[PDB]
Amino acid sequence: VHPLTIGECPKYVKSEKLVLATGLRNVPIAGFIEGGWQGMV
Amino acid sequence: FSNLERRLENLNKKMEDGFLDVWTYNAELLVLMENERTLDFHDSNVKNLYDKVRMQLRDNVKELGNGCFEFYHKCDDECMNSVKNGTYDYPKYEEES
Amino acid sequence: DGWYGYHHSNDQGSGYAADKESTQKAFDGITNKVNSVIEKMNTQFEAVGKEFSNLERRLENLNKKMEDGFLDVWTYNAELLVLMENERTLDFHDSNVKNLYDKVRMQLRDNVKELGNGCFEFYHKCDDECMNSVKNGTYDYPKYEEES
Amino acid sequence: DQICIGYHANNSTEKVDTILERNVTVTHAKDILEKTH
Ligand SMILES: *[C@@H]1O[C@H](CO)[C@@H](O)[C@H](O)[C@H]1NC(C)=O
Ligand SMILES: *[C@@H]1O[C@H](CO)[C@@H](O)[C@H](O)[C@H]1NC(C)=O
Repeated sequence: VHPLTIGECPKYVKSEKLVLATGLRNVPIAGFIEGGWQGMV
Repeated sequence: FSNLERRLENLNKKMEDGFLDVWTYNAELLVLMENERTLDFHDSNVKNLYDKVRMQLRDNVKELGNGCFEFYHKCDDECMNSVKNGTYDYPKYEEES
Repeated sequence: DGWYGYHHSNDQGSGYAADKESTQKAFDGITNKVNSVIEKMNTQFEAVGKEFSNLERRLENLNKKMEDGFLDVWTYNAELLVLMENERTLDFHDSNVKNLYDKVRMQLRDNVKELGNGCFEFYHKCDDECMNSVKNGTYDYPKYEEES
Repeated sequence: DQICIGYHANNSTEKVDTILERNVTVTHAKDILEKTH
């Protein structure tokens, strides 16, 4: 948001996005070699 | 800073810009390196089930080549429960031919 | 022809060919990897040098320390980023050639012998059209069978 | 008769970058950068 911040704050960075994957590659009778079990929730 | 402290103001600015570049660079690579590993982690885990299961089923199934196994001996829901857990009883089942 | 691939021998001849799908994906990966290392570095106009009087020794020392400090940080990071990335590049390549080995083993299934040296031997005669199929994801398992 | 081993997929459009890949769609993701005030 801004580098001149007063308080107990997160580190300021010049990046636009920092996104961690937590999940699987989303690749939507056949097993994983195909990929895509949308029916398994 | 006063107008006669330009070198000190510049020292302060450089110190702050320096730390910002360090933290930005580290944030960018930590995210990319961690994401590379997260996706490999997940691929490894699904493959590990495939072999965990293949190794208990041994010779009583066909590998179909598409991430599945076909049983030679009839396998019902109680068998399914066993295979889906670490309890498949190899000795009770056999190949037909 | 490429980084990963096939070698074959059959009634019609022998030779080498790259697995273009596998090589191109690995290639693009390495290219993106190199670019991540280089493109994420921030380049700005800088002059670096400062002048101090003889009555500003603590300020000159503060400036020197700040500059030496950042240099040690960037040098250390450069050294480990290169070593960590090289460890992964080499594991990446080993993984990719093994992945072809199993990608192929799983389509050939029971119609081949595993020879234990990174090759397969066919029970049924397999010609250049078969070779093309195996070298792609199109091997037709049902059309071939074990002799004994 | 048949048992398969596989994995989850959904309708998510969250994307991440990795060292080797760019714009990889994932089933779940977490944004760790605060953008608003
Ligand atoms: C995606 O799937 C979830 C869970 O079934 C559903 O609630 C949501 O409406 C779907 N569509 C979109 C655009 O999120
Ligand atoms: C990733 O997606 C963004 C947003 O659409 C786009 O600007 C960028 O060029 C894409 N990068 C690649 C490598 O596809």
